[PDB]
Amino acid sequence: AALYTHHQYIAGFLMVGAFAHGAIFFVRDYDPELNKNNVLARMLEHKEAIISHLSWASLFLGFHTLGLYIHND
Amino acid sequence: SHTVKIYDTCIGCTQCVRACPTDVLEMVPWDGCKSGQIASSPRVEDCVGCKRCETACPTDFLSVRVYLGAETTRSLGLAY
Amino acid sequence: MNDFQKYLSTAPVLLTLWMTFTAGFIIEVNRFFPDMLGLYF
Amino acid sequence: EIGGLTKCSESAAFTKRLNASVKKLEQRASQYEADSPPALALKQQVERTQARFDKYSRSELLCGADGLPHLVADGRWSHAAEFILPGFGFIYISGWIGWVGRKYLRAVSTSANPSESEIIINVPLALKIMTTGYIWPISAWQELISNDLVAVSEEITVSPR
Amino acid sequence: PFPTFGGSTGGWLRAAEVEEKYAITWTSTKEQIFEMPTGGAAIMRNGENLLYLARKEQCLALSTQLRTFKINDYKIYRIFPSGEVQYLHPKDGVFPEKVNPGRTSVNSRGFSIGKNPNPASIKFSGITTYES
Amino acid sequence: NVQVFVEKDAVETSFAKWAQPGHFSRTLAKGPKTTTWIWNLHADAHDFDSQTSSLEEVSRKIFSAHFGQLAIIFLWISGMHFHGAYFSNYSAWLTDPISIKQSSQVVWPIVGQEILNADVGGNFQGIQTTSGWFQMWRAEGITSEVELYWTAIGGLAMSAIMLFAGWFHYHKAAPKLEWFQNAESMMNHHLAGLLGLGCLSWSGHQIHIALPINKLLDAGVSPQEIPLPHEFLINRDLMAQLYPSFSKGLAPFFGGNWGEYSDFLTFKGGLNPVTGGLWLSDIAHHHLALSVLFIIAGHMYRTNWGIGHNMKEILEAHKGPFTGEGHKGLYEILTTSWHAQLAINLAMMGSLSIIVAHHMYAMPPYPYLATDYATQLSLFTHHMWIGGFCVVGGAAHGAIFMVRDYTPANNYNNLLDRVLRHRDAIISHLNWVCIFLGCHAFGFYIHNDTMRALGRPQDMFSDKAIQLQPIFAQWIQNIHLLAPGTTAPNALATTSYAFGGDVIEVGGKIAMMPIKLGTADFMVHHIHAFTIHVTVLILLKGVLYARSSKLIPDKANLGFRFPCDGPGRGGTCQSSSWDHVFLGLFWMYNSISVVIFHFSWKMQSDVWGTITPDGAISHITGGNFAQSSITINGWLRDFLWSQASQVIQSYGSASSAYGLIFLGAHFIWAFSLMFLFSGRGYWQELIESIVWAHNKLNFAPTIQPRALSITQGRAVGLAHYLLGGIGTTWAFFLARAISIT
Amino acid sequence: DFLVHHAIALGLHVTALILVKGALDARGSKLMPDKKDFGYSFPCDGPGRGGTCDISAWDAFYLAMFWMLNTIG
Amino acid sequence: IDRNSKVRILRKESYWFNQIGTVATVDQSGIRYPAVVRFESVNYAGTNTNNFALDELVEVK
Ligand code: CLA
Ligand code: CLA
Ligand code: CLA
Ligand code: CLA
Ligand code: CLA
Ligand SMILES: CCCCCCCCCCCCCCCC(=O)OC[C@H](COP(=O)(O)OC[C@@H](O)CO)OC(=O)CCCCCCCCCCCCCCC
Ligand SMILES: CC1=C(C/C=C(\C)CCC[C@H](C)CCC[C@H](C)CCCC(C)C)C(=O)c2ccccc2C1=O
Ligand code: SF4
Ligand code: SF4
Ligand code: SF4
Repeated sequence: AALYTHHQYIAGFLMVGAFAHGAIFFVRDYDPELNKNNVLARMLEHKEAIISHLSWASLFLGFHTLGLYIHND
Repeated sequence: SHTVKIYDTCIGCTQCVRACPTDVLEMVPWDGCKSGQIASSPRVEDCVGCKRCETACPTDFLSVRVYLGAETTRSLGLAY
Repeated sequence: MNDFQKYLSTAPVLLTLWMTFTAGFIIEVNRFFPDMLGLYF
Repeated sequence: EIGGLTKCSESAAFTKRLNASVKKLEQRASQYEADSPPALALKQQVERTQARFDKYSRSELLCGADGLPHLVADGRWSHAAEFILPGFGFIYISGWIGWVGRKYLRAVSTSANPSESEIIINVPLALKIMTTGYIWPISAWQELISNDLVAVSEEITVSPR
Repeated sequence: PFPTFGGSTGGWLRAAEVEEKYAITWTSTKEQIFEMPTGGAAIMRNGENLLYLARKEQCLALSTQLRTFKINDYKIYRIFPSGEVQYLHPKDGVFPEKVNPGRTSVNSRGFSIGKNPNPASIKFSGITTYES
Repeated sequence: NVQVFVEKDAVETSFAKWAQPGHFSRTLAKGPKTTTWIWNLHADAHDFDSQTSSLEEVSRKIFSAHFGQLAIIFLWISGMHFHGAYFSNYSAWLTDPISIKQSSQVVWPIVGQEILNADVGGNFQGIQTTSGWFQMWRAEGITSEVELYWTAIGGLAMSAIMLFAGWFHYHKAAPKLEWFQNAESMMNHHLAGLLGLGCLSWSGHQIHIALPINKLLDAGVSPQEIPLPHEFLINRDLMAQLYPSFSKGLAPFFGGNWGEYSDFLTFKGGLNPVTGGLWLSDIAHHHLALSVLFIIAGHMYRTNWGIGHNMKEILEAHKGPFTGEGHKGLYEILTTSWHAQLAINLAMMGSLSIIVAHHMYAMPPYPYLATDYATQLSLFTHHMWIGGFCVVGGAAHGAIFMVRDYTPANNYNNLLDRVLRHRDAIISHLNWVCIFLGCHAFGFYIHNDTMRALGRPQDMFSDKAIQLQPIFAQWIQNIHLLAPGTTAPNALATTSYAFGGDVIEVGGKIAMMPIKLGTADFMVHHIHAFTIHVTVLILLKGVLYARSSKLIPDKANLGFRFPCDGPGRGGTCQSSSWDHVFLGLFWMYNSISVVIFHFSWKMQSDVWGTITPDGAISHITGGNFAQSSITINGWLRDFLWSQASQVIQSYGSASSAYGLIFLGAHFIWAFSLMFLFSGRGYWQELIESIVWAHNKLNFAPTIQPRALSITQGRAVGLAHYLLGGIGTTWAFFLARAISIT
Repeated sequence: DFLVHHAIALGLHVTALILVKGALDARGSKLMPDKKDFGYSFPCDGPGRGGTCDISAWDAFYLAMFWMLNTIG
Repeated sequence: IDRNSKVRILRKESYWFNQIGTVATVDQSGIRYPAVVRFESVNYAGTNTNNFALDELVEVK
């Protein structure tokens, strides 16, 4: 139990760190002209679609999982 | 001390100057807009960083921008 | 009567009436057709 | 059967659950006189419990080791009454609601005061538009083909990248 | 020329003695009660008034309140422990909200806010994007 | 000259403004452009002084709204009486109050929820209710559901009357401001008329109706054989059979031989052994004496006849060498500011609710209340919560006064001015007191947890170790125990058995017995002192720094309620006095939670329980408070973990609603943390992406979606926090107490 | 196992949503179009424009730490 | 671009970027942002008007 919990919490910290340093890269290191029209720039170009669909998926999962738990309760 | 910059979209409405609690800003002559004046920040040593000036500014995007930086007694608003 | 009807047409009043009606029909459907764990009847 | 399960009409645990629930209800009922309203209410609860257990027995529902019905939602039609048909009903109803809401918002977008029509509903227009929800998929297809469903990117605001 | 004030615990501290102090003077045309920014009410004197404060913001809050009394001659100074004085406000004898010839623009950038350079383009230079 | 000044046909009655949401506000009247408008509309609805600058109009709105509140309260009371009349086992409970569980709510059979109709006894199924209706009705003399039906009908009539009165005094006959500024006459009427005549008439009901009916009911007479209430009025012989001094009549009252009425106006003290409640004759004497006191008090102030006191004169005279002008200016404040009056009155009403909670547990006033442990717990807890909210509201409205109605010119060198002039000293000393109390009181518990964990029980603060005896409280307890014969020589028993004396036993359950105070009680009382001091620190800082501070010298110009003054000066978030109310609310929640937990555990461990005819006492939790409540581990294990058993094991019984509400309250409490921990910048940015998706399909509201304001984010977070935490404690208490009662 | 797995997916999607929105809006948004000039971490942009608490990308990291902890839990 | 003309916004930092506003007036004095544009929706500051240069606007038909 201790080994599983230890490694899963460390994995969570590492994933959060990965995204934090991605954001730091975007602030400090990303140059729009060097990356013009590449995949990295096109992520920025459709960030609204990405974020809205991730929000839809999150809302769907939350609504239905919490609803099923509550119905059972 | 904080940094306060005026961009050339200023319409000389004098609202940031009236909003400032520590008298950082003043109106100066300028031919870039209809009102014939632009905002200026000659006294940034007294800027606390409250951003009331930005709240008062009517342009889109802002024409006055406060960038917070090195803290002093004056910028921290200390009475001690 | 026009003013009172416009008050009844406001968003909260209409939501209250509509949700009460919807809840009522869900309740009545479950009163006459209870315990539907799927469409098996 | 599927997933190493068994039909609830063949599950000993399911029938044990039915007997236990009925027994607790009847033990409660035994404390009152036969004609008391508590007794009649408890016996009606007993009948409803028996009817529910019987309805689940006659259905296609499968049961795990616990004696409770489990749902099969992998797409099989032999269990379509559990997720597929209710899902069809939900999609139809929710598409109706959403389509009529979008239609009303777009209709009042050109009124004298669009914002007022969002907080004070024009009830006649709303009821008229709500009655058109039943053909929402066909209307959606026609709106998609006629280029009225999807806007262009150049016409939608975005933030600096 | 101090206003009529019984004192408070909200006044200046050791900083006024060792770092810097502020003074506001003004002319009132009658004895009138006003709100001390440090808490409590004081009575202005007919004639010249002088008040000491710990912060410039306190002096400007008091001046904003004086404006509601139709008093516009207030002057605000900073005093250092050696006794040197700095005349602070209004700096040129004219309120900053009123445009004045002879003032030069300070800290203007001749473009809209959206034209500042990209951070990745000035790495290790020691500058910020808003200063370049 | 006290006169009635009323303007007639002040406001037209029409539905036009019902169709113009936000009509009351000049800004909100233009209609919405963003969803923020909607929230603002509800936030500013009853903020009358921001809707108009005339004090007379604010007074008129307040008066009519008060009538509306009275109509709502009458509707609520009438509904309770109607549910007692048609959905209760009150008649059956009357015959055997001990074994039948009170129930006045019934649920319909739908989706299986009928399981909530518990087997409460009396050929009746329903929800066990804990608001004390049956005990109150029995104390009043109510013996039939028809009397309850008539009380409910009258409640409906009064609700309609209040509603009409509100409409009439806003739209038809609106009093002038000079009418409202009649503090002297208002005090005279509310003391002599409202309180005095109310007490006198209630004493009349108790003497003539409630007393003989309860004497018969206690004597074992069936409710169906007790004479109807009017027979006691029309048959002086019926009363002479029960209380013989009624055969003398009113001759002793006007003759002055009041001692003759000693048979029904008593000073027994203690509790009635049959019911476990206060003697109704003591209560009647109490209300009669109180009526006299209030009628006297209502002749103090001068109105129209020369005699009487002027409040402004009295206030102006009370000043000393330490306080400058003293109380001068207070009369003007309290006759021109509704917020100042509301601050005082909320503080008083909340403190009174707390007092009510204490006094009602220790001297149970209704029959069969003391042994209805669920009702006792629920009443104590409910009144504690009401009091906490009202004291915090009084603080909030004091802050509002400081921001809006305080004028420097009218407060030169008076008490308010001098308090503002030494706010730094006040707040610094209160801060130090809070640190001292917190460190010592909570460090006792932390020390004990560490000592017990290290296997050093002899080093703990406890009765069996280093002792912290509350000797002052014990001294007071002894004094009160000795009072009945010596310092209150005409009292036959103690005011309350909690101070000492025998065990009062009703139906084999303990009604009240002495509540002994040791080291654990010392520690918990100092925790209470600590939490109250911190709550006072936050709220008093909010009032005293409402207008200005060294950080923000012009706070009053920013208003009562504003999120901040920007990230400058290091950061100024939550500097407004509204934010001080916001933080004080959390601290009040902490304080009241601890108080009600202390009550619950102490009563279960040392008071409530069973008692054999021999004399052996078995308490609900076996007397574990003394050795378990001195560590945090003991609270977590022996109180929360142990007593949560009922709420978490309630599924499949009539208590399952409590388990569900326990879970849902946990959920809402956790949901509040999203609002409390986050900020609106993130949410507005997310909403931008969602608005994009809607625009991508050719539709979007013209009422543009906005994340909640900073202040609304705080308000929502706190509201859900309080609902979640309080509702969790509510479900937990109710399941536990229904099991143990 | 089915219900708990959908709960886990909820946690993963919401944590990702917070982190991805923080990274993708690190450079700017409609509410703060010049966010890149202020750096990865900064308190806010003041109470103007409706209020701007927790607007930086660091604030997205801060919010996502709660969701990571809840998910790993 | 003239008064009453409908324009699409090209300024990226604008709340109304890619959206449509109406040109109320164009100053003819040589100011840096001469065209005043009104919009039907408010920005986050609650304003619905802004000044623009002519290369930040596109006529729409
Ligand atoms: C247990 C507490 C709790 C709950 C339920 C939520 C729920 C949510 N969070 Mg939050 N969050 C929390 C704590 C919580 N959070 C904490 C402590 C933090 C740290 C500050 C955050 C920080 C955070 C961030 C940064 C984000 C979220 C997001 C979300 C949404 C995720 C998608 C989803 O599941 O939609 C399903 C919806 C729910 C589960 C909530 C609805 C609950 C019930 C089912 C609705 C019932 C309505 C009822 C009938 C009406 C009221 C009745 C009466 C009053 C009238 C969801 C609403 C994200 C989001 O917005 O995604 C779209 C997002 O980006 N949260
Ligand atoms: C004091 C407050 C109060 C509360 C909380 C309750 C609560 C209850 N009553 Mg009681 N009751 C009360 C007072 C109260 N009552 C009074 C004063 C009377 C005398 C009239 C009664 C007489 C009474 C009877 C005879 C019965 C109840 C019953 C009930 C239960 C079911 C209620 C229900 O679902 O109806 C149905 C609910 C609705 C139809 C909801 C409609 C909501 C409307 C549409 C929204 C209103 C919003 C706004 C005002 C309108 C705006 C729009 C409008 C202008 C068009 C519930 C526990 C029932 C019961 O206990 O059964 C065993 C029952 O039979 N009550
Ligand atoms: C949200 C507010 C709220 C709610 C819902 C309740 C709910 C309840 N109260 Mg509580 N109460 C409250 C606030 C509230 N209270 C406050 C702020 C106080 C302090 C004054 C009280 C003092 C109080 C007393 C003394 C009693 C209750 C009782 C009750 C219960 C019976 C209701 C009833 O009709 O009794 C009707 C009330 C009585 C029959 C007794 C009233 C006696 C008081 C002294 C009358 C005071 C009236 C006076 C004019 C107020 C002005 C004060 C003055 C200084 C200006 C019910 C649980 C009763 C109870 O627990 O019964 C089992 C009960 O005896 N409450
Ligand atoms: C005598 C009682 C009383 C009265 C007459 C007032 C009156 C007022 N208050 Mg005050 N206040 C009070 C007690 C009172 N308060 C108490 C006890 C507190 C401590 C909580 C406060 C703390 C307070 C603050 C911090 C503020 C006020 C403000 C105001 C003013 C605006 C009211 C408004 O528009 O809200 C409209 C009413 C609502 C929006 C309803 C809110 C609903 C609440 C939040 C939740 C209800 C929960 C519900 C009971 C449970 C539902 C559960 C279910 C969903 C499951 C108004 C003058 C405001 C002001 O600016 O003053 C000038 C203000 O900022 N009050
Ligand atoms: C359990 C969590 C927790 C803890 C420990 C604290 C602690 C404190 N709060 Mg905080 N508070 C909390 C939750 C908590 N709060 C929450 C959730 C909120 C949001 C509502 C607040 C909002 C808030 C406000 C608005 C205020 C406080 C204040 C305080 C301080 C009160 C004065 C005091 O008693 O200091 C004494 C210290 C303690 C009681 C903590 C432990 C003491 C130990 C056990 C004994 C001494 C040990 C000693 C230092 C040796 C240490 C050894 C070490 C070197 C190894 C105290 C530090 C107030 C304050 O600062 O007043 C002066 C204040 O005004 N808090
Ligand atoms: C036990 C209850 C709580 C006790 C708290 C602290 C115990 C310490 C003893 C203090 C009691 C006596 C105070 C001075 C004696 C007193 O009662 O007043 C005596 C004196 C009254 O002066 P005058 O004779 O001028 O008064 C004329 C009056 O008409 C007022 O206008 O007050 C003062 O000298 C200033 C009062 C502030 C003095 C601050 C002392 C520290 C106060 C502690 C905080 C109090 C908490 C209570 C808040 C509700
Ligand atoms: C979650 C959250 C939000 C986002 C929450 C919002 C915008 C509330 C949304 C409320 C809804 C839209 C109103 C109620 C409607 C129902 C939820 C759905 C019904 C939909 C229609 C019928 C209207 C904030 O805006 C915020 C602001 C400041 C601090 C913390 C937070 C915060 O935590
Ligand atoms: S941030 Fe505040 S102090 Fe600085 S210039 Fe702007 S208004 Fe003045
Ligand atoms: S910076 Fe903004 S507020 Fe100041 S003068 Fe220019 S346009 Fe007006
Ligand atoms: S905007 Fe938010 S974070 Fe910034 S100072 Fe105001 S309250 Fe604090």
